[PDB]
Amino acid sequence: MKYILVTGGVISGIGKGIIASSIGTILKSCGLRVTAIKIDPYINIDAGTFSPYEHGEVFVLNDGGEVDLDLGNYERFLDINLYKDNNITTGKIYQHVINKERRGDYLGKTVQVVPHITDAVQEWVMNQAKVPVDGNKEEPQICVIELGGTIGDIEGMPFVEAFRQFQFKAKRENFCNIHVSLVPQLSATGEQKTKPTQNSVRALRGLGLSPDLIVCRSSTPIEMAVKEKISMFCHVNPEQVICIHDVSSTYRVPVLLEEQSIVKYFKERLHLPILFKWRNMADRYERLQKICSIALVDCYASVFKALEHSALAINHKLNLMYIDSIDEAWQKLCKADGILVPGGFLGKLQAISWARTKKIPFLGVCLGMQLAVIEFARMRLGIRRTVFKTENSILRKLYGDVPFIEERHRHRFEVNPNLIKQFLSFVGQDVDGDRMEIIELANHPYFVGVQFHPEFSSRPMKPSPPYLGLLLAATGNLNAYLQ
Amino acid sequence: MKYILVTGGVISGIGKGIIASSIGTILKSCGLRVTAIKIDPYINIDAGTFSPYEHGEVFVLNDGGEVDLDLGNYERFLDINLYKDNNITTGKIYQHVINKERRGDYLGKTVQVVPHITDAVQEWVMNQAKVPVDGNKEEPQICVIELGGTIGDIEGMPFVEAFRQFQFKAKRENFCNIHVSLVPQLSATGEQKTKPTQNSVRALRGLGLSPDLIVCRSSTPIEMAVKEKISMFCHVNPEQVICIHDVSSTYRVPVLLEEQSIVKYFKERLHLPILFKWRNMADRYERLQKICSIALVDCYASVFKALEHSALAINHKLNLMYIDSIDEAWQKLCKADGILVPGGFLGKLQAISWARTKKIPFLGVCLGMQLAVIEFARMRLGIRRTVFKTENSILRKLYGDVPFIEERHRHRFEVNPNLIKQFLSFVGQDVDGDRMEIIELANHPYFVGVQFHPEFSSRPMKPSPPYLGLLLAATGNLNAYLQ
Amino acid sequence: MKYILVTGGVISGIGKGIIASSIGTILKSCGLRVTAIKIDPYINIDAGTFSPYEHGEVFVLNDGGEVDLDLGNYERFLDINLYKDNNITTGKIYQHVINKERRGDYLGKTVQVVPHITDAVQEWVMNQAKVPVDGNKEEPQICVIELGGTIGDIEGMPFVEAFRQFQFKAKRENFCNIHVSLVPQLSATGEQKTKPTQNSVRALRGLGLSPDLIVCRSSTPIEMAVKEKISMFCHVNPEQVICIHDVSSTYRVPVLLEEQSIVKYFKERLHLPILFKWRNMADRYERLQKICSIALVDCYASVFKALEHSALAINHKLNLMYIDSIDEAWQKLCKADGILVPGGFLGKLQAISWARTKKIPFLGVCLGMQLAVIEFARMRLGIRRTVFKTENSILRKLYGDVPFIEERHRHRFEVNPNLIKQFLSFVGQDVDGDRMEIIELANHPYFVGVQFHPEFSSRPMKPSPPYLGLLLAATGNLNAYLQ
Amino acid sequence: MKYILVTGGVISGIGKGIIASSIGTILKSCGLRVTAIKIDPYINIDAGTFSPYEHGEVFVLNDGGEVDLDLGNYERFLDINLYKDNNITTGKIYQHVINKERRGDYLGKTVQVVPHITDAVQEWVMNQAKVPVDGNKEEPQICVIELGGTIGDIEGMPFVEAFRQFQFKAKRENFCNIHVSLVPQLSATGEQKTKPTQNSVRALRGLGLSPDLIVCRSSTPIEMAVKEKISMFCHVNPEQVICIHDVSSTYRVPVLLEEQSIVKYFKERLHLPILFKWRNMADRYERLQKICSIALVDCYASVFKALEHSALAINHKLNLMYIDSIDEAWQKLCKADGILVPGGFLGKLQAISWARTKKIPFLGVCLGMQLAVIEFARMRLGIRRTVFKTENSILRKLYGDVPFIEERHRHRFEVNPNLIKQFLSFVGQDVDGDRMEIIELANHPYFVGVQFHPEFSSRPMKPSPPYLGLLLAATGNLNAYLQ
Ligand SMILES: CCOc1cncc(-c2ccc(C(=O)NC3(c4csc(NS(=O)(=O)C5CC5)n4)CC3)nc2)n1
Ligand SMILES: CCOc1cncc(-c2ccc(C(=O)NC3(c4csc(NS(=O)(=O)C5CC5)n4)CC3)nc2)n1
Ligand SMILES: NC(=O)CC[C@H](N)C(=O)O
Ligand SMILES: NC(=O)CC[C@H](N)C(=O)O
Ligand SMILES: NC(=O)CC[C@H](N)C(=O)O
Ligand SMILES: NC(=O)CC[C@H](N)C(=O)O
Ligand SMILES: [Mg+2]
Ligand SMILES: [Mg+2]
Ligand SMILES: [Mg+2]
Ligand SMILES: [Mg+2]
Repeated sequence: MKYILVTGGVISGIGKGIIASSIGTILKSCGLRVTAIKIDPYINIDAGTFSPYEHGEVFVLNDGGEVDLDLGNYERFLDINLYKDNNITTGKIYQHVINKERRGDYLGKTVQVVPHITDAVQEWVMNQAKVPVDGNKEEPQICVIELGGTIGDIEGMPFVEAFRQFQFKAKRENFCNIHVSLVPQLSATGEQKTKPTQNSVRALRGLGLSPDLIVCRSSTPIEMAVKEKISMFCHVNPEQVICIHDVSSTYRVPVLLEEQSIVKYFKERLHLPILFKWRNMADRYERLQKICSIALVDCYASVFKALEHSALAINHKLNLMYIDSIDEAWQKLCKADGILVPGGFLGKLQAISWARTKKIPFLGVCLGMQLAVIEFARMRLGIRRTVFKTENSILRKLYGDVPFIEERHRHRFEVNPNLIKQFLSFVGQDVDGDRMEIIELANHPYFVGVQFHPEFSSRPMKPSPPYLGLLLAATGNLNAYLQ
Repeated sequence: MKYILVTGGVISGIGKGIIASSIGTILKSCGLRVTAIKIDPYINIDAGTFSPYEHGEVFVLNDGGEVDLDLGNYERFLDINLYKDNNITTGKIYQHVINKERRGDYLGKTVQVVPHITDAVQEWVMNQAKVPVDGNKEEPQICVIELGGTIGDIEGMPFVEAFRQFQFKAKRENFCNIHVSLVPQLSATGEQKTKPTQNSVRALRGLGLSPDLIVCRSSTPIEMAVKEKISMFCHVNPEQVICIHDVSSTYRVPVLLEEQSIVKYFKERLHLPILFKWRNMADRYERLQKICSIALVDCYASVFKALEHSALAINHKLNLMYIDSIDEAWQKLCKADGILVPGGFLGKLQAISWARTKKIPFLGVCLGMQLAVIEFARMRLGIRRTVFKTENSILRKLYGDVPFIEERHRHRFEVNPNLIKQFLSFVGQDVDGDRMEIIELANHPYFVGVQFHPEFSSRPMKPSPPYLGLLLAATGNLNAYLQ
Repeated sequence: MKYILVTGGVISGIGKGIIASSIGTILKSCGLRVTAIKIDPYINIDAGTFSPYEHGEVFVLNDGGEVDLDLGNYERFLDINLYKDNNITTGKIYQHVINKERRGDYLGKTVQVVPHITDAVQEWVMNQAKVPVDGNKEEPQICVIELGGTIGDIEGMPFVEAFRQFQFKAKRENFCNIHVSLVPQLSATGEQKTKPTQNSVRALRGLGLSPDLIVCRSSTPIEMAVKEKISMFCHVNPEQVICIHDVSSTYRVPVLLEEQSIVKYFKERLHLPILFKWRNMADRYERLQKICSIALVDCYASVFKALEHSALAINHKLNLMYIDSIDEAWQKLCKADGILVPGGFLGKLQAISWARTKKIPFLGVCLGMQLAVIEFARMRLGIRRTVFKTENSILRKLYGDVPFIEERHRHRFEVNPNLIKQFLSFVGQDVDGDRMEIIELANHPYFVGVQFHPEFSSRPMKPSPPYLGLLLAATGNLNAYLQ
Repeated sequence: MKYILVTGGVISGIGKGIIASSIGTILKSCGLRVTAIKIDPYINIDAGTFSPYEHGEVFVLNDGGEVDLDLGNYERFLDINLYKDNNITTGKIYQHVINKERRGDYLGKTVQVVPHITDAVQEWVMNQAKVPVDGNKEEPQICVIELGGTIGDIEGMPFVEAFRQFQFKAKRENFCNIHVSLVPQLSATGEQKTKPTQNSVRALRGLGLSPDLIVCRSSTPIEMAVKEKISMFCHVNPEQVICIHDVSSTYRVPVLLEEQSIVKYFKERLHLPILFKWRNMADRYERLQKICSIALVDCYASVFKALEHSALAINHKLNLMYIDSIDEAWQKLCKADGILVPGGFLGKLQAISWARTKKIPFLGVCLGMQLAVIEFARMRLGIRRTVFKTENSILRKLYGDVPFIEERHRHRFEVNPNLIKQFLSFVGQDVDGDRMEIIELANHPYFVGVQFHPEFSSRPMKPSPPYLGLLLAATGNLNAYLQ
């Protein structure tokens, strides 16, 4: 397989996942099947224990893997459905090697980082790259590997040592390395400074990799004097120093990479047999004039992404108003064209009662369904089939008249079957008939609650129907859309 | 507690365990209760899976812990009985942190090397230092920590980062660091070279520790010009550059440290409220003239140590003749004053039949008992009580007429109770009466087989009685000793 | 002496010279005599060969030393007059050691970086610290050492190794180290990132120094979560993590350091026997409402500084309009309340003829005098005495009626004595009577040309009289000031 | 040109100069013209100020360059005559860059290590490689560059950064790097340890070079297990891990490199168009049985080398007896078959009077001529012509009847012309006729004194005639040789 490593310098928040997902959809537009793997140097096995404040939201995969949001970036850009072992962590690898040792698999030899941990990294990366992650059983051609962290962090040292070796245990034709680095710009002078990138490239080069591309992220476009310094002190040609500045949307980030000629570079380097939508969506986004104000009652990234897909599909700008549910909160809730009550693991019941009584559009997700059932009366993890109990339901029209949907669940509580006879219609259930998994309130333009998280299914080309329904309702257009 | 870290430079085989055990028995001679901990940066949990070729023999603790031989050095020097958690490994610590993560104990925070692994190291080192490892319930005063590896190995980086912090999270009065480094000597010139030590001290200093002592190990004593270079370039006073050269025995290594004044240094530095035997045993060893040639039919370190304790106790030099049992082997076996058949997990039966028929003294250990029972006819891990079935047995006289002994076992097979009635006397058994655990053959000066490993119980001050019995028999003196 | 090292991390432009000059005037306000030294790791001996585009302007000292502008920051803040050896460069030190070697002074020993270059650094820093740099012959108490560059640059490695040693070859009471580091703030999130500071502190700690203060420079004030990360990962208490954000003026930067409590820290640490103006000037600067627009026809730093001193002294804001003299340039020159033609080594004659014919206030400096003499008709380095040829001159009134002034020259051409009889009055000359060094044109509110650079004499408390005269004339107030 | 860099690891004394000179004479035997350059990271310009105790003897070049002894190794192996700029030092390069700065040659730009010092290294290495250093005006094909020091020393960092760049600013076909590293062997076990080499290769790889060959120097030949560890952890094939053990003579070191196949490696790598004497001389040296005991009254390396060339040419082993001239010294001087009084800058007169009165063979060099003239009565640097005053002189027969010789001088005193008329024959003089430069005493088998140092002219294939004459006289064979 062809491998593209993406390493970070200076600071992690520079958008490496957006770079990695961008070069993935570029190569996908060039007809190549692209896998992705994320390395997270954290010792946590899965993100199921994380707070959404730490590493952003917990993204859920079809197999029930709970991971950080950058796997959702890979899904949303590439239109792939990842498996849990496309997340590599230090915890997963050290536990593997430890469990191999206790089986005797290392044949009485001393286990140590080089070779055994570095070989575990290589074995994992070789094998999960070969796994069909598009719906085609046809084995992938490229695997993009985001090495999370910044090079120089001690946690990341096993992985760069593995990738150093993986150059030599492959071929140059089959392995390239992107370094994404910050070029800070001083407020006093406008002077863009190269010294972080120079020092970070020196560290990466000290660890036996080298930049095949340097990707400057910067506030303003980098001047030629700054690119000359980088190409000199980082020992890479001008064509190999790429600038991504602040732009309107993530839709524009692939387009900058075309304009900086990465496909010529990867064609030459990786010996490859080689957008429209990305320009169209970027150009749309810059030309949005109508506003939809949704009350949301990186902690809710896929939620926001799904709304913005939906918003762009109806040529509205989203004015997303985040509201802490313990609560100007009610002022925001007055100019709410829709209420979105997302998931979590009580004060949300304010907004649900408001939405119900004032007939303001409502989407409840997970907890929002449970609370809506409770309000009206006053782990199941990964992909499951939810069957519709009628065809007279708004979500069934939105999903295209299909008798069931398959969506990603993450919940440990459910509605009691014995109490549903006290009743708001329960419109979707599990195949067992026990759990109700979708509610719709009929005396309302759009008040639906779903047990599942349809966010994780959202992609720009196909907005999440429960989130689309909300934005259609919030602009009156639902009555048109179903007609 | 007071802590003494011992770090290695250049190469691991320089005797750091002998330095650490030496400064331990020095401080014990000064009346201080000394704990020891060994850090092994290997990812192996326990040494139970190791080949005796890799890391030397597998030493067995009373609690059933299977560890590398350097814990046996701590036991043999200090006369302490260690617990399995006095061995720290990367595997034990990473598995701890991983299992804490899966319990939720890190409260939805991202686990990473600093802090979480470094804190696990500190927590472990604080708590196992406080554990009474002498028979006194009186909590220890000093803990010697051998950091295995060489500083600069990637495996060791979590530990030095932990110890960097442990300086600051303690007091200077409570933490010192020994650096043991090679001073290589060129064959062409006799020139002793300081550059390895300078470079290794620079690495240690780059990792936020510093030498409080530099211990040069060297072939010849270091000249003053060499010590001046080290004290300049390593930024430490002349009194803090100690030389241990090649000497006769490990018995002399504490004595060099007295003569290089470490007790004055530790009194001043560690604010401490402060040998004979070590000189006596060293002086004896240099004056040994009689030879005992034992056929042994670092893989057998505690075995060799136990023989040399026994040999010194009868003022003989041991000419230990190692013989691969698949086999000049029979030439060695002809000048064998005793056969020692140690443990392992078939060709040994040559030497046992030889020993039986020619009346040459025999000690069989573990496998050697099983094979001796088999020859005459032609896991249970850690401390167990073995009871004697008579008082007319040579081992019972050797052990001082006691009705039982408590010795360290490591075996998964045993003699069949149903077949013992076919019978060589079975002299010791388990308390259950099922397993026979000691045999003696009566028509022989000394042919005993034991299931246990009495090596691990050997200390210079009290030689292992089965090994002593062998050397007494091999010199005729057994008939005198029992009389 | 007490020493304060100031090291940089991430990027050089963060204002380390302003930090170093700030802590200097703080300690001066506490009654201490403060020396300053700047280390520039460049191999250039002097700045006399530099372009003003590279390292900013060439600042000129009284002794004829041509240095970078940060020595001018030390003069302007502290009111000291530095000597050329208060600039240390790699070139000056390597040439010293080389010339010592060629004299035989190293006694046939091999010269190498440690010790000989590192000792040369220490010898220089010890001795130039002791030099009275205030007008008091009373030896200094503190020496602030700005280590230019960023720690991690190869050029700077001799100096940090010297300062590592200088800790130990002094006392902790006599040596502290400030680390100034960038905390970058992401545009997408507002998230302030600590990873550069953590990595730069790790480098500094790897080189055997440590931060006694960490000074974050940042766009916004740092949040407490960001300071907690820094105090944890950089192993320094919260009180030792100082935040300097973007503020109105350099006048406010000492005031932030008071408010972050550096005097308590230095009192405790350095065992010291311990502003108004800085607050007053900061508060004035923020309250400026009147504008003076001067046409200037970091390349002209002391010029801009001298104007802003003058502007603040008449409570006007300076709208400094820089104009490339080869040239909207004439649009700027129309709204010029004064023309300033600075020095350099032809198109400037446009602005001088304009200024002369339209009676718009003019200051010509060096080249501007020479060009003004030429227009009307159509090295001498460091402090020299210029004598006035009358008392009926505007500059003599401005300088306080004194018959001569002593100002800093830097010119290789001068007016021909034989041609002055063709004449615009020549008002000041050298003591030799040969060179005319000041001109005034009488038929004009203010058209003066001076050979010297009176910028380098400017300090906030005493604005440069030729620059003050310009701003008084540009606001009509000159007629009042002389009256 | 093709370039071969030779870097050191662990310790400098491992024989890198002998490796570099060996691969030079290998490639010379393959018909290639080989230049050599030595980098000495010392700041000393020339070795003229060195003590012979520090860096060994001061070797003198034809151009009057005074250098360390490793340039003499290049001359003695390759039969080249080096120029002073074939020695590169930090002092020579920093002074070059400094002097360029003061000429304005860097065009007002800031001088710093990268690029300017690194470019100076490259410029020097490119240009002195092209200089004909054989007597052929035909430009060289290979330049061997010994990088002195050990990689990891701060002094050497400019040079490895230069060579990192010089890979890329050349081609792989034109640049290879040898790493010479110590494999220490423990006395206790015979275990050969790879960890120094692994750590030193990691440092070299961190500095952006990599071993193309790893040359282990070792006491015993390295076992295959040790070479497997090195080829794994240093990431180089088995064929690229070469072992040079302790051997009889330097003559055998090329032969080991043939037997380890370096010519196949350099043919493949460097794309080259490709001994006897070295085997013959090695085999002779091992078979020497007759002894010649010379009293010498690395400080005298070329002297010892010249004696051993001479000794091998008459199939005697040299028993060189070094005697401190202030002085068992006279016991050595009794069994002296010849006295050698070398140069230096008084007690030597004991041995000269002894040699004269007892008719024991004498060679006086420089000071030894001056002292011999003084005893009988009781800078001029580099190549000069010395003319013979007769053909009835022993040195003229030894040098092959030639009327003059050209030999390397290094003296500041000479014999007074006015006093020679008081006279021992003065046999050779300068062309000016002023200085007497050779004496011979007639009433003696061999008592000659020379002003020059004929050591520096010695090569195995052509022994230095004054040193040959001594050893012939000391074995009676002079009377045969002249006949
Ligand atoms: C190297 C990165 O450099 C830069 C430079 N400048 C700006 C940004 C930037 C970063 C994040 C965002 C963002 O999150 N925007 C939103 C959105 C809608 S759709 C989607 N992404 S998506 O569904 O995964 C699929 C389409 C790809 N994002 C509205 C929420 N917008 C801009 N990134
Ligand atoms: C750690 C630095 O952090 C920050 C944070 N925020 C802002 C700044 C900042 C940097 C430079 C400037 C500046 O140059 N301002 C001017 C001026 C007038 S007088 C003088 N300096 S001076 O004469 O040497 C003597 C008084 C000290 N400067 C107008 C030209 N103003 C603000 N620096
Ligand atoms: N995913 C969620 O929103 C969780 C909802 C609720 N706490 C449950 O466990 O069902
Ligand atoms: N410790 C040993 O010598 C092992 C003996 C034998 N293999 C057993 O398991 O009993
Ligand atoms: N300092 C300057 O402005 C230089 C002016 C002019 N070039 C001279 O040398 O006199
Ligand atoms: N080269 C030497 O032996 C020096 C001899 C003597 N000191 C001189 O200067 O002539
Ligand atoms: Mg973070
Ligand atoms: Mg080993
Ligand atoms: Mg710069
Ligand atoms: Mg040396």
